[PDB]
Amino acid sequence: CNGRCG
Amino acid sequence: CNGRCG
Amino acid sequence: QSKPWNRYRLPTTLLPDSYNVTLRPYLTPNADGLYIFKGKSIVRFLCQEPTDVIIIHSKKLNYTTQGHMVVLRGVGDSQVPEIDRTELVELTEYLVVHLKGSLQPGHMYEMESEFQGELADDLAGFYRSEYMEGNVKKVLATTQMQSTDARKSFPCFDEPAMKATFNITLIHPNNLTALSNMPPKGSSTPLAEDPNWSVTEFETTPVMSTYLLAYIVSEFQSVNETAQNGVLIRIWARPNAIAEGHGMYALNVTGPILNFFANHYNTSYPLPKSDQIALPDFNAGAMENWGLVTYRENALLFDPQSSSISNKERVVTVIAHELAHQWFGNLVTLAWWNDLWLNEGFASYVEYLGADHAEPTWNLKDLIVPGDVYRVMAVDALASSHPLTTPAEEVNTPAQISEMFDSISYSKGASVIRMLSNFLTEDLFKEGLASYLHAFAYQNTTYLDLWEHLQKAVDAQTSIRLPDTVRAIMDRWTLQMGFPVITVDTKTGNISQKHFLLDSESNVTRSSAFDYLWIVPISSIKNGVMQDHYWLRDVSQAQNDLFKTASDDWVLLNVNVTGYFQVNYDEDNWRMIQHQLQTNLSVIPVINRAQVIYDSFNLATAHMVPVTLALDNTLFLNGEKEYMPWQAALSSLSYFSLMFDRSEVYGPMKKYLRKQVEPLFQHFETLTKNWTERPENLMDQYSEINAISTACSNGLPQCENLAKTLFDQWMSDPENNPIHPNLRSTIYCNAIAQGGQDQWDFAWGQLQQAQLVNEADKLRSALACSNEVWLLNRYLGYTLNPDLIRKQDATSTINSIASNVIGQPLAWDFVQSNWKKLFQDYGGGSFSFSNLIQGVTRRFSSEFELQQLEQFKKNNMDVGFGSGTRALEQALEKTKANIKWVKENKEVVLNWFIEHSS
Amino acid sequence: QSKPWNRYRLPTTLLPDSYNVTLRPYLTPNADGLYIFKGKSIVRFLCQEPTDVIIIHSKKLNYTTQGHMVVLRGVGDSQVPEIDRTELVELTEYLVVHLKGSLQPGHMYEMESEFQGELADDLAGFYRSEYMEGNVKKVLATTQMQSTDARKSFPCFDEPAMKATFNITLIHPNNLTALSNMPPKGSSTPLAEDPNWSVTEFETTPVMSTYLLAYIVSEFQSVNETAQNGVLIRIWARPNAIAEGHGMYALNVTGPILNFFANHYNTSYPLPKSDQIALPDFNAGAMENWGLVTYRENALLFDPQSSSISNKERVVTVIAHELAHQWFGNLVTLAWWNDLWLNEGFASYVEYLGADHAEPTWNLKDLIVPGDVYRVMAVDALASSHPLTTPAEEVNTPAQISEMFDSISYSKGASVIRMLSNFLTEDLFKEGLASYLHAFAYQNTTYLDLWEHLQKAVDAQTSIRLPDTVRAIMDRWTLQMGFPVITVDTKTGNISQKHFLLDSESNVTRSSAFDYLWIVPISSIKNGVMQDHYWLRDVSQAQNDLFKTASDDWVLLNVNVTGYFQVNYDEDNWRMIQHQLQTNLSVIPVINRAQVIYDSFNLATAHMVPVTLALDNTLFLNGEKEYMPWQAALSSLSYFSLMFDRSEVYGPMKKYLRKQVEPLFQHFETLTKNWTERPENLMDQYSEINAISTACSNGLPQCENLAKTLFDQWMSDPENNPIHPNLRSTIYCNAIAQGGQDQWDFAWGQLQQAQLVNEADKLRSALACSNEVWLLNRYLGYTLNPDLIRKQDATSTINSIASNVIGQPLAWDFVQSNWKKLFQDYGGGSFSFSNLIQGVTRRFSSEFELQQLEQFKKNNMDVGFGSGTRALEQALEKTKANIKWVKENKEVVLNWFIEHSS
Ligand SMILES: *[C@@H]1O[C@H](CO)[C@@H](O[C@@H]2O[C@H](CO)[C@@H](O)[C@H](O)[C@H]2NC(C)=O)[C@H](O)[C@H]1NC(C)=O
Ligand SMILES: *[C@@H]1O[C@H](CO)[C@@H](O[C@@H]2O[C@H](CO)[C@@H](O)[C@H](O)[C@H]2NC(C)=O)[C@H](O)[C@H]1NC(C)=O
Ligand SMILES: *[C@@H]1O[C@H](CO)[C@@H](O[C@@H]2O[C@H](CO)[C@@H](O)[C@H](O)[C@H]2NC(C)=O)[C@H](O)[C@H]1NC(C)=O
Ligand SMILES: *[C@@H]1O[C@H](CO)[C@@H](O[C@@H]2O[C@H](CO)[C@@H](O)[C@H](O)[C@H]2NC(C)=O)[C@H](O)[C@H]1NC(C)=O
Ligand SMILES: *[C@@H]1O[C@H](CO)[C@@H](O[C@@H]2O[C@H](CO)[C@@H](O)[C@H](O)[C@H]2NC(C)=O)[C@H](O)[C@H]1NC(C)=O
Ligand SMILES: *[C@@H]1O[C@H](CO)[C@@H](O[C@@H]2O[C@H](CO)[C@@H](O)[C@H](O)[C@H]2NC(C)=O)[C@H](O)[C@H]1NC(C)=O
Ligand SMILES: *[C@@H]1O[C@H](CO)[C@@H](O[C@@H]2O[C@H](CO)[C@@H](O)[C@H](O)[C@H]2NC(C)=O)[C@H](O)[C@H]1NC(C)=O
Ligand SMILES: *[C@@H]1O[C@H](CO)[C@@H](O[C@@H]2O[C@H](CO)[C@@H](O)[C@H](O)[C@H]2NC(C)=O)[C@H](O)[C@H]1NC(C)=O
Ligand SMILES: [Zn+2]
Ligand SMILES: [Zn+2]
Repeated sequence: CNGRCG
Repeated sequence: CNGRCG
Repeated sequence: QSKPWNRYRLPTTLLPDSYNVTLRPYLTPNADGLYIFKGKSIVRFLCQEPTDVIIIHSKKLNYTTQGHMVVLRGVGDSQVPEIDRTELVELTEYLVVHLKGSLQPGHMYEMESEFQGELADDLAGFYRSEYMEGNVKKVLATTQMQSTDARKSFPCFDEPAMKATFNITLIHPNNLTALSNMPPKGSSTPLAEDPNWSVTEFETTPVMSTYLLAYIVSEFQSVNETAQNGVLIRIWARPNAIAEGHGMYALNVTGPILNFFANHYNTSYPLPKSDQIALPDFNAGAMENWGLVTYRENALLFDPQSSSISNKERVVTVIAHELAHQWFGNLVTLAWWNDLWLNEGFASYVEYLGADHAEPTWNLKDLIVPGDVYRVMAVDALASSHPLTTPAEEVNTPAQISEMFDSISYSKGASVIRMLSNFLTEDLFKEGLASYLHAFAYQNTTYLDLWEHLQKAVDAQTSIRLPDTVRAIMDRWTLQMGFPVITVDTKTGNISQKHFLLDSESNVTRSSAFDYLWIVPISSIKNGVMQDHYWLRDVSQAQNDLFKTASDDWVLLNVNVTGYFQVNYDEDNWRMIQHQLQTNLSVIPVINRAQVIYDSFNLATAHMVPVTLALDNTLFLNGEKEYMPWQAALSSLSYFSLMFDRSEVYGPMKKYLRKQVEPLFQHFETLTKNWTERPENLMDQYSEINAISTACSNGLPQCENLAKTLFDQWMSDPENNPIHPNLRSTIYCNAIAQGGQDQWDFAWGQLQQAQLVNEADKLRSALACSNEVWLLNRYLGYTLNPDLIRKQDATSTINSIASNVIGQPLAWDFVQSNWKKLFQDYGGGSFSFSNLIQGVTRRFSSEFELQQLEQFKKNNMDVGFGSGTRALEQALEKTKANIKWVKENKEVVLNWFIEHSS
Repeated sequence: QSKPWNRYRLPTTLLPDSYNVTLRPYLTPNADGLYIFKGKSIVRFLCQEPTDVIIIHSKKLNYTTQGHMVVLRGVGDSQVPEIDRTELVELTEYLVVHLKGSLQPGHMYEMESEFQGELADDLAGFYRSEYMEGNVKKVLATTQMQSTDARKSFPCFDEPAMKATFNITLIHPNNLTALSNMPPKGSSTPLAEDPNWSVTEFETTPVMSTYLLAYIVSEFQSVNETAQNGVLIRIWARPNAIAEGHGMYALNVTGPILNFFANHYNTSYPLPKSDQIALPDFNAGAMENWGLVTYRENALLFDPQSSSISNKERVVTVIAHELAHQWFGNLVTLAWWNDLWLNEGFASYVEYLGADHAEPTWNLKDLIVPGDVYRVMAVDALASSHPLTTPAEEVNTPAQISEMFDSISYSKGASVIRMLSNFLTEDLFKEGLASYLHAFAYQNTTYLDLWEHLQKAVDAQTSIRLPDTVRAIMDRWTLQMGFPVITVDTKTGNISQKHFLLDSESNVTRSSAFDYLWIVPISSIKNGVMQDHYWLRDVSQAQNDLFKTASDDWVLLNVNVTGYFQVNYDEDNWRMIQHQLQTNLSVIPVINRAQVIYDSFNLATAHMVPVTLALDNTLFLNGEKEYMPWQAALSSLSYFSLMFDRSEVYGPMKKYLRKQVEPLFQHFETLTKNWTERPENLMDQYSEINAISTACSNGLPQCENLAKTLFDQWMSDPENNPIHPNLRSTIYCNAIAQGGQDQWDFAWGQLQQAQLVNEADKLRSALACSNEVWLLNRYLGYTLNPDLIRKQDATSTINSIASNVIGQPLAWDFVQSNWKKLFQDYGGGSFSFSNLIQGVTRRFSSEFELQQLEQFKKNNMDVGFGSGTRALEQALEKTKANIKWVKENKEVVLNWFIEHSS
């Protein structure tokens, strides 16, 4: 993931 | 008196 | 059974005949910086009733008399009792001479004393004033006796009815000039014990009151004129002020004003000369000392080059006011301070008449309406007001006496006297006025004496008929507070009166002997034609066909607002007046064009008309060229701007005002030949000032253009200010707002070198118009620096910054943050926290801002709030009233401006 | 002894071989508005060790399987034990199948289930997304498995090392398109039970991780290309987006990026096709699902007409990043989440290389320095930082896994990998990279495996020599947090290292096995000539003649900031670099011109140089034309503006920045042919954007002129926007600031009809630039209205208003006042009180403002502060640090700007 990831 | 009087 | 020296009023057992008084100020302090004056006096008095005690006033005087504090002698071959002891009673400000036997009725006595007091910088009694002449600090000695300070300069029977003649002598440095009420008897002579001093003796005064004495030692110089009757007229000021020509306007108007009053009063000017003197920083404004009137400099002096026209208006009116008293107040003196309103109210009315004589093209008389009538109506339409009259026995202490000098006494005094002259007619009023002055010359009176003399003139003619006696009519206007709203239903001609209060939820608890009913003189105009005069009797309701209209007819009451009341109509008659104003405004006198605005906004406040009806009354202004109606709108709307200038209401409000003012701006643009020459008379100059101020502050591009061009032009040639003084406050402010640190720093440099107070004031005010946060905060940081901002200008400057919508939170934060400049500003100056608090909190109109103010107050625990302690309670209650008003009015007002801004 | 189903890690006793999965989203909700999906799966797994329990992940799935929750079969002729019971254990997210006997090693089993879950709008697992096509609300079904959400769509061994093949089938409405990792096997066929539905089967995936699966049902359309090798490339989006051409840039760059990576990795793209899809509002940004990469729309789509160049840069870099993973991360997968930094850090570095290939004139590789290096150094120079590596046994729960995805992992990951490639050389790095991918294809690794493969390449050549093993070197950069400042005394050539912290009073309590010493690769340039490379060993101090200078000689370390460290020098060598920059700046690489600025302001913060030395390093900018050094100055000075823009420091600060930027403004004015044509490459366009922004915001009259002219021109012809997208944010903002309600209302109308998010964002931001208090308050009033301002834009808009120096107190008052929009904004959306608090309190730097913030916090008693609870504690501590910094720096900084603004 890229950006706001979890 | 005229203005600020007492 | 109380001892007479513990009573505030003097006994009537002894009355003064004449005084010798010699005063010697020491203008060089001693080693510890104490300045003193020394004096010697002899009072001659007559015994009316036997008494073994002499009670005379004395305040802050140390006695150095040989023996007891006085020496007592009999006049002629009268024996005198021995003195038992002398004592000073501080509370009641007496020197008390207890005798070993009684004085005898019909006998005269002389009482001699020697004394000294501080020549303090306290503006009271004989006091010092310090000012700069270049490198040098100058110190002069001068007086302010009004009300109860003659006794601070020498022992005297210091009540206004206890009149006497006075022989004044001044001992002073030989290179200074000595002045008093009367001319000097001749050349000064050397003081034999030290010829560095000289002695100046003055001619004996007429019989006069102690509160009107004056004497002054200074380096001042004069410009002069000898009137045709031989009266010498002089204007005195600092040598440099005189040499700059600043005394000339005062000199110009003084002769004509004195001539007008001699004629108006049918009585010759009662003295051989007239001196008027400009004192630096005289905090009282002006004082009518008989033959030697004192003024704050900036009130008497006038610099044509840098002064505005309103500035000029102030000079001539202040002079007319003081000169008025040289007969009314000084020749005939009210017996006691409870009747102060008659003396000050009369002068406050006739100042306009004297000034009009000196400047007959200016139409000055009209200015009493916005200046005094509507001004005082704002405070007289409160439950907390008070009647003009006060029972004499309730006015005893110096503090109680000082409370007589308020807005009600001066401005309502003027308003009701003007009303009285009008319903009498001036000619008839002047006849009773003359009769009164002639009967009571050099004596004392009460207001009832004037009414009696006016009644005599009424009774001696057949033309003017009244519904009751002068006294019964005036009693309604003097014994109860407030004034009525007169309400007309033009469908029926029914007319009603009731006590007008701005706050419709107010409880009035002061009772009236008349149940708040008045006897009311009512002029009226119907379709632009004067109707017969009408009197409303002491009834709630009446009917007359004068006030009944046909559907296409309009009627309007209180021509020129000569009557002390406001008027409401049914909505139909309002709409008709509106149509008239829109279609041919000239049919309605200019003062009534203003009245319609003034009255309707007050009526809206009191919930007697909708706020939109008041607003509707401004719609005609797009075609209005004259000063007063525009002034009415601007005064009535400043609160709207205060409440709404941070809200969505402001866009449409400014848009509406731009639309209304543009045609006026355009008019002056052409009339003034592209702003190169001012309109001719005063009212039109005032209209132009307001038009420019209104245009610029509401964002009219053409006004902004003018301001930037003029300020740019000034900055490129600093020694040649291209901006006429009338326009400076706007042009400076708007150009600073539009610009940045270049304009700001330039204006700051101009401020720092300004030599003239008025120009410095405009710069200080204009510097607060910047729209840069950082410049406003930097400016705030300067306010507490005496090297940059005089302490006496500190709070005023902060308030100017607060007035800026952007400066509002900066000032408020600054004030809260620096509040602990109270533990450095109550005992070392006053500051005026009161005015500061009011100014910075003036805008508050939300529950949120109310909560903040409460939380600020919670620095209670210590520090308190000194002289504005409750100027803080007032702020809480005012904010609540603002919250409530904004809540009831926001929607309606928003939509009205939107609806009317095109 | 703990039961395995209460442990967060799966047993190793069973390993999956392959899965069949059929999913059926129901895009029409039931009566109560519940959306569901149904599914059926079969997992085939192998027994490695005997066990009588099967533990597999399952989250938020309801089972409708006949019998127990699963059916269990033997593969081939394997017997299977009977099921005892099945249970779900929510905490550890398991489905647990208890057996009556043991599975046998070497045997394979098939486990079948039928299930359903909510197709929630929660962006997790198989979920729904709603968007508008005109009048109509559309709903699609899509996936986000990363990290632990595959188990929310079907039961699976949901750990990244437990790889398997997947045969996916989608059952969907027959007029929609179904996509997954692999191509469809053929045409869709009707669902026999209801032919309104169709069935799309996909080819078997390669062996892969569950977190990389994807499947999507929508109305989307594509633009496509077939690469030369037969790989089908498609960009998918909303039909209207495709028809407007918004997919074209993505399509343009995708082929070149895939080609670059196949070559870079020495490995063919491992799939038959590449799909990339633009999803409306996909909150995660982008996700690298293997063969079907998902993006937020505005990140993949590009509108040339209205998009800025920075916008274009984002598209190509985000694509390069995701495509990078199609080998690194997806073909070779890190065994566990504790090594996430290697996967994300690697992609975060090589995104610049892939993008550079697609846009070779843009010099994109340089952007990692301001974008990642200095960005992450800000948080890695804190005591509260953490090492890149984390022991695997400390990362167990889904929350612990989520914490791996932070700035350190991505940006420090990128920075240290870039460093490693550089000191290896790219050629050598690529050789070990290839060796690693080839050895571990379709398997799992740890970071030690990459180091071993890089070591193999080092050991196979003789040119590049290291002071230790790759692992020992990288251990210094991965096992301990932070980075060193390298300090050089050029008089002696002495060089030192120590752990760099911004706060010099910080106590570091995290221990390091290396005592915060690193092994550091140090490039250097002397008088503009490259010197031999140097390694600082694990010593505090060393000496080398490389770093020893002659009095007229200068030296500069870390060329192009390839090393993860900052550099300080003695003052003499600083002054020499300064002279060079002033006299011929071109001698120093552009990235190092920026470094000198970046580093010195950080060193000043940490008290290692005076703040005036950092400021001195900006003096050269008047002759600087390139983007990066100006960006360094602007980033390093935004705090100065934040702290000082309300103070007396601001005038001289703005004056200084005007002086510095004017020659650049002038340069572009000529270069751009009076602003009619943009510079050619990216860096120069970026320089122009910054120059205009800087000129306008600091009050350069020529910039203000340009902004007013352009906005005036736009207002007179609204459909033909004359302002290039690169310049809009400045031009809009400055023109609105200069104007009034005409510009504001016009921009508001433009905002209300904007169709494109990016244009709407610029307008929203620019509307906050008004200098009218009333417009800012009216705007604030709009922020809470979903009809005017989307809730998701509310806090951001308030923050824009707060950014305005005039809007600061308005926003702060608004926030305090409306704080009780928390009892309407935690359970109905997030809002982000955290970001709001930070934004509105960012300026606070006085004891007075600190007291206010404390008093606000005292609405504690109830209401609290939800998700920004401590975003409030942080605000208190930040304000204290601000108070302290302003106190130590105010005087010095004031005098420096005064001194240097002419
Ligand atoms: C009037 O007399 C009083 C008292 O004799 C003087 O005030 C005193 O001055 C002395 C010496 O300067 C100080 O110790 C005290 O502060 C004062 N004493 C009292 C009792 O107040 C005062 O200065 C005299 N005034 C004049 C004008 O001569
Ligand atoms: C005092 O009165 C004189 C005489 O009326 C005014 O003198 C005129 O001043 C104006 C303005 O500079 C000149 O246009 C005239 O030449 C003057 N007239 C005469 C007869 O000298 C003078 O302006 C008055 N002073 C003030 C301050 O109003
Ligand atoms: C006071 O007013 C009286 C009364 O009006 C003035 O005396 C009149 O003066 C005019 C002037 O020529 C004469 O024609 C009248 O016959 C006078 N009337 C009487 C009764 O004498 C008088 O001039 C005024 N006095 C002052 C000092 O102003
Ligand atoms: C206060 O004023 C009254 C006048 O209103 C003075 O009384 C008059 O005195 C004169 C001349 O001295 C007598 O001829 C009158 O008969 C008096 N008129 C009266 C008593 O009504 C009174 O003397 C003044 N009071 C003082 C203290 O001077
Ligand atoms: C999964 O099963 C649960 C429980 O059977 C369902 O949730 C229940 O729904 C009923 C009726 O809508 C409500 O009374 C309750 O709020 C829920 N019960 C419990 C125990 O939570 C749920 O909707 C099912 N999900 C799917 C996708 O079918
Ligand atoms: C995708 O690539 C094409 C082909 O290189 C670019 O096409 C050019 O577009 C520009 C700008 O309108 C025109 O000057 C050219 O005529 C086009 N060239 C060709 C060969 O058609 C296109 O701009 C790219 N799309 C984007 C968004 O960058
Ligand atoms: C993987 O890299 C290898 C090794 O460099 C490449 O093979 C070389 O390719 C060139 C191209 O002509 C030949 O000249 C060399 O002789 C090759 N070397 C060997 C050992 O075969 C190979 O092309 C790369 N493969 C991929 C898929 O990128
Ligand atoms: C995780 O990855 C490792 C490789 O790093 C896998 O182990 C290898 O398996 C292959 C082929 O299946 C064998 O030929 C090698 O001998 C193994 N290498 C080893 C053990 O180091 C391992 O199977 C993967 N784990 C899972 C659960 O698939
Ligand atoms: Zn990634
Ligand atoms: Zn007066």
